[PDB]
Amino acid sequence: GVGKTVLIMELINNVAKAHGGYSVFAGVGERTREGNDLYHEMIESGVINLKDATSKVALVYGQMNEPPGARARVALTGLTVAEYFRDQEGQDVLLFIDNIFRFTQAGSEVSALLGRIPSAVGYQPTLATDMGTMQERITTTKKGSITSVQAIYVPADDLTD
Amino acid sequence: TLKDITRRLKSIKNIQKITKSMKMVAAAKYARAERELKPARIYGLGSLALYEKADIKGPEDKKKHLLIGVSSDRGLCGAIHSSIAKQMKSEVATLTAAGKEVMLVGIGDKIRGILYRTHSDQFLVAFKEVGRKPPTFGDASVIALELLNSGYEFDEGSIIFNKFRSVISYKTEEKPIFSLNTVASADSMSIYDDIDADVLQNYQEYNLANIIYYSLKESTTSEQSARMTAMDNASKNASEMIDKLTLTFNRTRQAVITKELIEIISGAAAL
Ligand SMILES: Nc1ncnc2c1ncn2[C@@H]1O[C@H](COP(=O)(O)OP(=O)(O)O)[C@@H](O)[C@H]1O
Ligand SMILES: [Mg+2]
Repeated sequence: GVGKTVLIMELINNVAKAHGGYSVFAGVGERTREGNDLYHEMIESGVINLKDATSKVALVYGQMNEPPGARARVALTGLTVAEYFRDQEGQDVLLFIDNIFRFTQAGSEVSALLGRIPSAVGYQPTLATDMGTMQERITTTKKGSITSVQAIYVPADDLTD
Repeated sequence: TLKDITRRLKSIKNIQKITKSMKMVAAAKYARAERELKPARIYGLGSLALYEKADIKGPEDKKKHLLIGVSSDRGLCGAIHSSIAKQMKSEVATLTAAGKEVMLVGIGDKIRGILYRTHSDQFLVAFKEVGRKPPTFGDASVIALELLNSGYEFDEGSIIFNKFRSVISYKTEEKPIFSLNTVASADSMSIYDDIDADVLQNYQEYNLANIIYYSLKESTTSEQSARMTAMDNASKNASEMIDKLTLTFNRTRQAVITKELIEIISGAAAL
């Protein structure tokens, strides 16, 4: 309730419209209502063209009513799209990941039954390094760039979670 | 909850720091206050020496009245303003009940604030920015001027202040102020010479100024002391709460560690 998605919407408007580098939006376990509203607001703002494709944003959506594995891998799907647009296209890509804590908590939910002793709070033993293998693919190589705007859910406004 | 207790602890800690600093500065001011009070006390009592040695009984017939109340513009001193308030309002009630109209001056923003919605209809003038700086004679000259330029020539009057007894106790005193008419009528004044309307007028005006000055000095002192002891009490109580909340914080953090450990253990035992 602090304004993360409206902030990422302002950023989408301004940046993704003022950019020529094939942005990508990965919806990691977020509300279907907000995803539909974002889709329909991108369409009418010309960023997505249903006819004579000149669109400049690719959307990936794994939403809340999906199992934990889907919400854990949808960020990697968005990563893979942006990684194509950087590796084999030379472009400077934008990657709006919203929300990444859903990726982490989906990791928690997979570890729950994956047969592994839980770490602190309740997350997996494999949180830091798995989120790290994910977050290290987001970088500027000599081939291209991927600047990533990541909205991150802080449970109970803790910031020490 | 650990974070709730953490926030409340930090709040009470900085509050205790604030009250300790206020106690320190209030004692620092009270030093100079009680330094200046004694010569001013000799002075302001030598002024009243005549109305003592003459036994001016006071007007038993006259109708109107003027009531001055000495306080400051800063609360958080104790029951100072409350004491002046209660005595002033009780006295006004008993004088208006006895058929004697009274109008009231308030030296200090606090007394005007706490008595304005009470007796606004019976109110002459108020003064502010008294209490921050050590009161001087200029204060009294100004207040007396605007007491005289008021045109309200009172039958009689009473100033109410907090007589400084010492560092711990103050007494709400009510000093009398006579008018030209009955100080002239007082047979006791027939022993003094060369007196007529003019010289008694000058003397009464100047004694009004003197008694206001002496009362301000008696009230400035007897407020820094009350503030110092009140801030002492505040810091002590804040540290008591800090200790008890720290006990509860340690209790809660131990319980949190236990609960998370039991979670981890019960999760490991299901495999
Ligand atoms: N321009 C605005 N006017 C009024 N409310 C706004 C505006 N922009 C954002 N908000 C409010 O911001 C709040 C946070 O919305 P959202 O972006 O979904 O939060 P978060 O992403 O942090 O969970 C909402 O209550 C929304 O109404
Ligand atoms: Mg959100």
